[PDB]
Amino acid sequence: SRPRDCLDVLLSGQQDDGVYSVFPTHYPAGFQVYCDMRTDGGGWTVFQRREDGSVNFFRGWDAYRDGFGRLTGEHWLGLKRIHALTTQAAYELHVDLEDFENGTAYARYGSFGVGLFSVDPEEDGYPLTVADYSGTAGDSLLKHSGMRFTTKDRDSDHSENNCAAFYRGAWWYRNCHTSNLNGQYLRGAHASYADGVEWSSWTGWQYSLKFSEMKIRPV
Amino acid sequence: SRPRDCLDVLLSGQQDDGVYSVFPTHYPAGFQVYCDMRTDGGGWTVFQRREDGSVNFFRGWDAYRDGFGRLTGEHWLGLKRIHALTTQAAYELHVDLEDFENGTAYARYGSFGVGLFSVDPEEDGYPLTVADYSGTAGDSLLKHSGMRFTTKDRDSDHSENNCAAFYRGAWWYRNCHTSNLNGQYLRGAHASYADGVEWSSWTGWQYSLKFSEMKIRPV
Amino acid sequence: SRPRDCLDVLLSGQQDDGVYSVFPTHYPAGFQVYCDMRTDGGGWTVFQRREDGSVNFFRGWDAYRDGFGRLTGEHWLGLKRIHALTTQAAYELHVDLEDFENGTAYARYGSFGVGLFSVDPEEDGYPLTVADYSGTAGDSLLKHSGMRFTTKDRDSDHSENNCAAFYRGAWWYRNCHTSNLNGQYLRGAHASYADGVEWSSWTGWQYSLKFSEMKIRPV
Amino acid sequence: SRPRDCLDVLLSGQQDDGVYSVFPTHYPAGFQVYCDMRTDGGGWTVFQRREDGSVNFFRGWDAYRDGFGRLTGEHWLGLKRIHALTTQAAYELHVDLEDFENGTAYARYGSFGVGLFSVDPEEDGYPLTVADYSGTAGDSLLKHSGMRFTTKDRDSDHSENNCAAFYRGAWWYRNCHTSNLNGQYLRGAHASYADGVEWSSWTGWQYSLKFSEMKIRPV
Ligand SMILES: *[C@@H]1O[C@H](CO)[C@@H](O)[C@H](O[C@@H]2O[C@@H](C)[C@@H](O)[C@@H](O)[C@@H]2O)[C@H]1NC(C)=O
Ligand SMILES: *[C@@H]1O[C@H](CO)[C@@H](O)[C@H](O[C@@H]2O[C@@H](C)[C@@H](O)[C@@H](O)[C@@H]2O)[C@H]1NC(C)=O
Ligand SMILES: *[C@@H]1O[C@H](CO)[C@@H](O)[C@H](O[C@@H]2O[C@@H](C)[C@@H](O)[C@@H](O)[C@@H]2O)[C@H]1NC(C)=O
Ligand SMILES: *[C@@H]1O[C@H](CO)[C@@H](O)[C@H](O[C@@H]2O[C@@H](C)[C@@H](O)[C@@H](O)[C@@H]2O)[C@H]1NC(C)=O
Ligand SMILES: CC(=O)N[C@@H]1[C@@H](O)[C@H](O)[C@@H](CO)O[C@H]1O
Ligand SMILES: CC(=O)N[C@@H]1[C@@H](O)[C@H](O)[C@@H](CO)O[C@H]1O
Ligand SMILES: CC(=O)N[C@@H]1[C@@H](O)[C@H](O)[C@@H](CO)O[C@H]1O
Ligand SMILES: CC(=O)N[C@@H]1[C@@H](O)[C@H](O)[C@@H](CO)O[C@H]1O
Ligand SMILES: [Ca+2]
Ligand SMILES: [Ca+2]
Ligand SMILES: [Ca+2]
Ligand SMILES: [Ca+2]
Repeated sequence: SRPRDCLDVLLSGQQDDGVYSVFPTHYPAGFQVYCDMRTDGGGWTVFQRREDGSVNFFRGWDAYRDGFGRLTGEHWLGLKRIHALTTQAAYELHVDLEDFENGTAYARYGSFGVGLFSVDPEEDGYPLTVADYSGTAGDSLLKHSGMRFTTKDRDSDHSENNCAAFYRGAWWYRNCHTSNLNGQYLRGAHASYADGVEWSSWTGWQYSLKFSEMKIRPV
Repeated sequence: SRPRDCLDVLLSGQQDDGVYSVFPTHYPAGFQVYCDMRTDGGGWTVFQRREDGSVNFFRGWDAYRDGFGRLTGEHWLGLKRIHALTTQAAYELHVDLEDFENGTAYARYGSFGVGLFSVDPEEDGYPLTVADYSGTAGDSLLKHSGMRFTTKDRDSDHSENNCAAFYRGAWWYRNCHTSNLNGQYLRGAHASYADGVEWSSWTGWQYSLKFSEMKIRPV
Repeated sequence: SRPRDCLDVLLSGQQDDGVYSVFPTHYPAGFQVYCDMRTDGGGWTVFQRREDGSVNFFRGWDAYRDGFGRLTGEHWLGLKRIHALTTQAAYELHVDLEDFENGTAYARYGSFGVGLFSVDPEEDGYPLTVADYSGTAGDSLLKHSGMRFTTKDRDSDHSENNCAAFYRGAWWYRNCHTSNLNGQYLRGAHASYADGVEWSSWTGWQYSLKFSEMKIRPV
Repeated sequence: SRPRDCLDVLLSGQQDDGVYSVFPTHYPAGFQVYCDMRTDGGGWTVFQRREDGSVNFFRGWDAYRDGFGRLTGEHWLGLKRIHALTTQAAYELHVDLEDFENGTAYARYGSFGVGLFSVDPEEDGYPLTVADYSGTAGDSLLKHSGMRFTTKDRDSDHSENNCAAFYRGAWWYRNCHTSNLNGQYLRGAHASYADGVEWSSWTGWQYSLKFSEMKIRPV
């Protein structure tokens, strides 16, 4: 009756993809999420989806903290929810990607968390833990490990300017990125540099992907 | 001991209309509501009542989010509470209406929700889900399906101006309305256009109804 | 283990006056209170105490909502806590009073609540329910029944000016008062009109009492 | 499954130092802490650590209320968390100290709390309860007993100026201190007066200690 994530939902006998209530250890009010019950046996809690450019992702700090969009479409679950999920157990991250020629690729990370040891994860900038790459998309996240989350209105990156402003996104920017999945929905090849839905190791710095899904499952 | 709504209250053996504590899945602190234990077998959770013009309904965003008035009289339960109720199960909506000549009518909607898949229902504007009309008042809500909630100080409608300002209410306005049950208590026929307690399919756009009650029950 | 008030604390076998954790129905985090386990068999939850003038009571809205002072001395528990207590069951109010000549008196009210049916008790001004006087101090509260709570920075009274500013207190003021137990600690007879710790039916409008305690118990 | 502190964690069979979830009586959402399972049998909940000067401690009121830094390194758990822990039972305080010549000392206090009887511990300034010194570092805290917590942006001390501003820290300042463990990480002997990580009874007023840990355990 109180699953902590989509894997508890699956193991309780819910096999269909869709929206479910989950109740993280330190977020006992709980909230709804999209559960992927198909990928590698299922039990994945979605926290990011791009598929059509219907939702504005060029949002400030409060929106990235609290979440935006709809669970059934393009959304960002919110860093306060991603923190509550990833601190309650050891999670892996799965990233699904699709181009406009219906090509697909994925990146799996054996460890993933946000603000794991932060007393105030919001003040500390929800810093990224990520390690142990495998898959077909190539690694575009390991260089972001240890970076705080940066938005157009709150700069915690390693750049003289604001990486989020410059690359029209919100991410764990260093100086600045190898991945930008919260970037502008520019729809494939673009002249502007690295400011779309980029996964540089698969499609480079001038190709805005059609589809992205970021999702977590206990190791 | 922890009913989720007025139907749980009724099925627990409370048969009297009145104020009860309910505890929605994602609002575990709970809150008090007015329960209608008579209509079509009872178990209806009230979220809106007009009966006398004693309460100001021309209120801003925060008041429509948090609720106002009194459970025993004219009130609005608050969109944060209506969201918590309608996302925890599939609800139907019942609307009771009365004119100043003691005529009555009702509208039943087989599905009703507010912000059903919204990650942040407040930021997303508590959008309306409504379908499957039946009853005697005629349908004045189906055209509002998919619209965000608009107040005098927060415009999310499909109009060049603010529908809430123009029609002195707060509603899931398109451009602008077929219903306005949070409109001014103008007391029957009025010269001003559509800015009273209107249900256009029953009494048209220049008749402010005497009584309205909006209430929900699990399908 | 989760008493809802000081009467649950007493009936659980705690017989000593002092500070205890209580957990009201709609405030499940709970909070600490002073329990009077002596008066008329005990089980009284204190929400107001004056005894020495050590604490400033001439405070604004936020302080009267959230509480101030110390449970072991002069304090105001806070209208958000008094609301959570008095809406969860039917309470009686006991008021103990002492003058500077060690005279004592009390007022008992068979029913007492704050914001009982208010959807947003804070927006609605935590209105007073009180009835059924008995005791030795005389009735100085029944005329306040139905009034909202007024502070120096938030006027909801029936006066052309601010009763809280004028009588240097915070109360369910009409125009303006018969009681002012949150008034200035002026220490007995005073020239200034009605701006001390007044209980007019016992000591009139120019006598600031030495001691007051307001406390509640389920009927 | 719901330990209230690190002693419950230890007695449940967790013997390793590290980060654990705890759930104080009036903070049922819970939070993570560093548990010291070694000192005097173990079961100590850490709330302060200095070890390297990597974290800025010269922070304002909100940061001292909410916490900052990382549980695995330098941090301050936050006065709202320290209040929730120390009001739920009778705690003792242990302070470990180390100089830059690898000398160590400790101070044990048989009673310790923050805002113990405060209705609003934040408004009341999270006042210190401390008594019953023993150990090797000497007593540098008893003179602070009864003082409110003071930061650069919120002065509650007994000084004509702001003790936190003057001594570049945050503490239960009187006029001004015998201890300053949230002071500047100045690294040993310094010319500036008393504005480093000072424990005056061990190393005087011009020696910024290398290491400090403040931690609590039920008496
Ligand atoms: C990519 O997959 C989608 C969804 O499964 C397909 O609809 C696309 O097929 C193309 O578009 C459809 C509507 C139809 O015209 C078909 O003949 C096309 O091949 C598919 N391919 C591309 C290039 O988008
Ligand atoms: C509508 O119903 C109400 C409530 O049941 C009635 O009180 C009204 O009756 C009218 O008003 C009462 C006070 C009395 O004068 C009676 O003779 C009237 O018919 C009733 N009718 C209307 C038109 O409001
Ligand atoms: C009122 O009661 C208090 C507390 O029980 C007493 O202390 C007072 O007694 C008076 O003050 C004490 C200190 C002592 O001087 C005694 O002889 C006095 O009678 C008591 N009376 C008054 C008038 O305050
Ligand atoms: C203090 O303790 C630390 C940690 O246990 C030691 O590393 C220090 O030893 C000194 O530094 C190391 C790196 C090595 O050079 C050794 O030979 C030194 O004695 C130790 N001493 C001091 C003075 O910091
Ligand atoms: C999108 C992005 O961060 N791109 C480049 C990075 O590849 C490059 O190595 C660096 C050199 O300074 O400049 C960054 O802006
Ligand atoms: C109250 C309301 O929305 N009324 C009218 C609507 O019936 C009409 O079809 C439309 C034409 O533009 O103009 C709206 O303002
Ligand atoms: C303290 C207080 O409210 N006193 C008086 C009240 O007794 C009096 O009847 C009234 C007449 O207008 O004026 C009020 O101010
Ligand atoms: C750091 C600190 O508080 N030091 C001194 C204190 O030792 C001294 O007794 C006092 C005299 O006024 O002045 C304080 O500032
Ligand atoms: Ca920068
Ligand atoms: Ca508009
Ligand atoms: Ca007034
Ligand atoms: Ca000062």
